[PDB]
Amino acid sequence: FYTLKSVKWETGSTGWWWKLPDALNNIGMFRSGFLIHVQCNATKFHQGALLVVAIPEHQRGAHNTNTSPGFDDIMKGEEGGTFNHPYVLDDGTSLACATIFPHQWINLRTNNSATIVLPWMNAAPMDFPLRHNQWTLAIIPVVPLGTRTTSSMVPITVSIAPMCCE
Amino acid sequence: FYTLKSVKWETGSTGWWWKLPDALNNIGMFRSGFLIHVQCNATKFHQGALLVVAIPEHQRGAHNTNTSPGFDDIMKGEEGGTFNHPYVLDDGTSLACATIFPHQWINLRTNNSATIVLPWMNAAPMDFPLRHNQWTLAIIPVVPLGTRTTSSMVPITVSIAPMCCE
Amino acid sequence: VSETLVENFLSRAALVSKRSFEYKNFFKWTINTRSFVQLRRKLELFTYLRFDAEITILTTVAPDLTLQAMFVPTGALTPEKQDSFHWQSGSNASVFFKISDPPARITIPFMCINSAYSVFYDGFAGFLYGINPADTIGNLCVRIVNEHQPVGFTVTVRVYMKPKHIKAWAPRPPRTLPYMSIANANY
Amino acid sequence: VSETLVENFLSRAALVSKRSFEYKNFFKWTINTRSFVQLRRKLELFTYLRFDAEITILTTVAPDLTLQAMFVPTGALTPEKQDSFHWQSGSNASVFFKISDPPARITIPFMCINSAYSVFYDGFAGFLYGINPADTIGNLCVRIVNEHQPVGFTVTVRVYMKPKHIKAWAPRPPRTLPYMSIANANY
Amino acid sequence: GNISRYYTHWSGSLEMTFMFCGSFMATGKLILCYTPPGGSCPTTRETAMLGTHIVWDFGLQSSVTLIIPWISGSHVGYVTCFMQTNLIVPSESSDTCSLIGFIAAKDDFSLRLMRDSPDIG
Repeated sequence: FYTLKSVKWETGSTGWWWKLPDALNNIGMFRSGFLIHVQCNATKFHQGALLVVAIPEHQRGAHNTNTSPGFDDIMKGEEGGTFNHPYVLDDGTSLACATIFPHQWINLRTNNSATIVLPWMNAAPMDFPLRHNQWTLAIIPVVPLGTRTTSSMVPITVSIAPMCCE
Repeated sequence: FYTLKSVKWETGSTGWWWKLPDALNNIGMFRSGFLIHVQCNATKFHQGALLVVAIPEHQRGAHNTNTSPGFDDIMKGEEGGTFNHPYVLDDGTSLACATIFPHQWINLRTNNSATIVLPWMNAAPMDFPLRHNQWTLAIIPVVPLGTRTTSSMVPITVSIAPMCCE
Repeated sequence: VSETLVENFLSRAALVSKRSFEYKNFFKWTINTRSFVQLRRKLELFTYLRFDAEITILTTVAPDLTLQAMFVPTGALTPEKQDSFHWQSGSNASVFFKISDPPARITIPFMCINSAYSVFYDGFAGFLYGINPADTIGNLCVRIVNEHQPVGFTVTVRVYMKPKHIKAWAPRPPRTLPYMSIANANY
Repeated sequence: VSETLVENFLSRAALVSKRSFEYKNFFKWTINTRSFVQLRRKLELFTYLRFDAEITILTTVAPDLTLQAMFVPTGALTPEKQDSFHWQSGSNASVFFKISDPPARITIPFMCINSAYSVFYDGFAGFLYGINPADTIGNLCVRIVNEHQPVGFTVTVRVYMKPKHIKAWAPRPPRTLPYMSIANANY
Repeated sequence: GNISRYYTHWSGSLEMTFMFCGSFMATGKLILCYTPPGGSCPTTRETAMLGTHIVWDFGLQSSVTLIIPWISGSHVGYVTCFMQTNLIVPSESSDTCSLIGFIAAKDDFSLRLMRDSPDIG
């Protein structure tokens, strides 16, 4: 039941994506059922919404060129990248139709918790975990926050727990 | 189930009265059981009280003269007048004894809703709705509001629904 | 509603390839289905799917010429010259058809080693991004079988594909920006 | 009497269109059935009816030429140049047939959105008198698929229609004065 | 939308879901007037209470479900909103709030005739 480094969400922030098999690879490891718990915290005075989604086989695309992305841009690992363009999900698929994937809404007025159980989803019964990014956990702030003053931290923390890894 | 124009309640405000048969006359119409829902909204930081009352056969009186009021001062219609003197209810009857009529208390600390069902109350079985004001819905702010800053809007909205009009 | 099933939604039987040759001499087309953007976008909606090909080769010339169309799966060698000894090998599906006859038809069964084709592959091969080595099917090489008549020929070949027996998995949102290349999904 | 049923009364299979083209290059004919006054008067007798088409295209030339005949329903785009990319679309019925073979045959099912075709429409569209927007069926565009041989061609196309599976409603008196146009029923 | 560009005949009931995203404290009312295609879209509030409308109050409820009666596509209807009362927020929260609209067809939604799409080039 591992936890990652907490990220800071402000007005200028624009999204986060982890690759699930890889981002969890560099912590004490070498059929996997992923469980993901995402919880931010704010007071009653803050406001804003998010969108926690877990996209399978999410293949990115480089912006406005013909070069495929490299080893370092894809597998950043355990830090999690940032969307250059969240509105098109870095591949041209619209965010407005992105609710087809398993997703939950963190709306800071109602709740501040989300939990998604991710099953094993691959054509082959085996998988090379060093050469394959199975899921992509992505959170996207739709409605940015705001107080009377400048923006706050409102830290977000992702907790991942697999089952039966090998 | 019609709604009226929302009014703004401030410190300097001093009361409101509608004539029920008339104020609802000018909307798509020409045994009536009235139902009245009154709901204002404020945060936890505001404070103050109201008094929603429904006075039957409320006959007004002109201030400090001998002239009876006219057609335009009585039947204002769908806007609702304002009390010139709420403490004497514009006829000399005291506000302190005004709880004999059907009434509810909107106290912004406890609740912000009131609902009064008004039955058919006339000596004759028929009535001329163009020449007779049956009830008079009156709200009176007893304790005016107050914050650290100047006064707020705290809008009040009256919703009226008859049953079996003809 | 019988109309909107996925087995009926992807059975359009559209064109994929059309490249002529004048009398190098033989036509070799890879079987990747990402040829036309009309059919490619309809396959963007699903993650994993499984089907068979049903190739139809239509041939018109601008004359009693005989054509050979050979299918070569992955791993086997592909010919480079028209009279090479790979054309004489019998360990691969070949069809011999004329021009005057009705056009040829051959179906290609599901030949991935996994349970389904992976349309999207977030991973690397060896060490390439977005290339699954078990995804590709092969290629069909079409040559002519005649001594060439020294006159004006223009042989134009059209290839059609009807994917049938469809099964689909994990629907995905469609693509709104136009494509940059056919190797990946840039914008 | 098996002779005088309405399913047998309107199954004549007459000609509707015959327009050649010399080697603009492709033939586009609207599917309105008000082509010949012989068939048009037999449809004046009924108010509402319902059927299917069974198109047959007969082709003679004055040579191993291949012809494509594409059917386009209403709402979809129609091509304007012979080599346009609308011909490559697979979301519409196309048939590829030679000249030497027996002629092609294809049937078109009932495609109005109402329960029957309205032959007579006393009403307006938008804002036209006598035009029902759910009445029209589409059009078939016939092109050739060859590089043109620089010799004297004369390709003449004939189209036949057998309306079968007829159902009729509300018989009407026949027309005695001759027609003025094909848009309406002037005299 | 992106599915029903492929087909050309459609019929079925639609459902719209709105969602508020302001702070905990803020309240205020809204009305959502639906207008059939046979009537004009009301640009004044006093004519807008004649049509089918619902009084929505963020505060008591954070979301709302609006059912559209179905009509087939043959050859137009409006869902409009009106600010009922002025928004009141506390001194600490920001003033600007937000709304988000969702859409989903019901189970009587049907498609008939398949064609190519004009959406992509």
